[PDB]
Amino acid sequence: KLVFFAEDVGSNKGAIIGLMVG
Amino acid sequence: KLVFFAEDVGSNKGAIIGLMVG
Amino acid sequence: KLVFFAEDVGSNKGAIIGLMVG
Amino acid sequence: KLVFFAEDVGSNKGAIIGLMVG
Amino acid sequence: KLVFFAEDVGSNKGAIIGLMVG
Amino acid sequence: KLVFFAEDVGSNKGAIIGLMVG
Repeated sequence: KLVFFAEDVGSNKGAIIGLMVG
Repeated sequence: KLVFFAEDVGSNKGAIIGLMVG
Repeated sequence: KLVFFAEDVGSNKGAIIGLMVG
Repeated sequence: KLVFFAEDVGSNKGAIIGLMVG
Repeated sequence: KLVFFAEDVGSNKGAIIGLMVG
Repeated sequence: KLVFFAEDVGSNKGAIIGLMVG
């Protein structure tokens, strides 16, 4: 019996912003 | 018995913004 | 018995915006 | 003068694949 | 004068794959 | 004069893979 599991690889759940200006 | 599992690869669930200006 | 499973690959569930201006 | 430009947003130029077997 | 420019946001130019087997 | 520039945000130019087997 052989099992391979991979999850959440190179995923974005947060926030990525180049820049922010008020 | 062989099992292969992959989930959530290079997916975006968050927020990606180039720039934000008020 | 052989099983292959792949889900949620290069999918967008969040929000992608080039730019935002008030 | 006001200029707004955006390009290549949420676009795929490469290759996306769920799985492959030889 | 006002200039806004954004490029290559959330874009894939490489290769994304869930899994592969020889 | 005002200039806003952003590039290559949340973009993939390399290779992302969940798993691979020989």
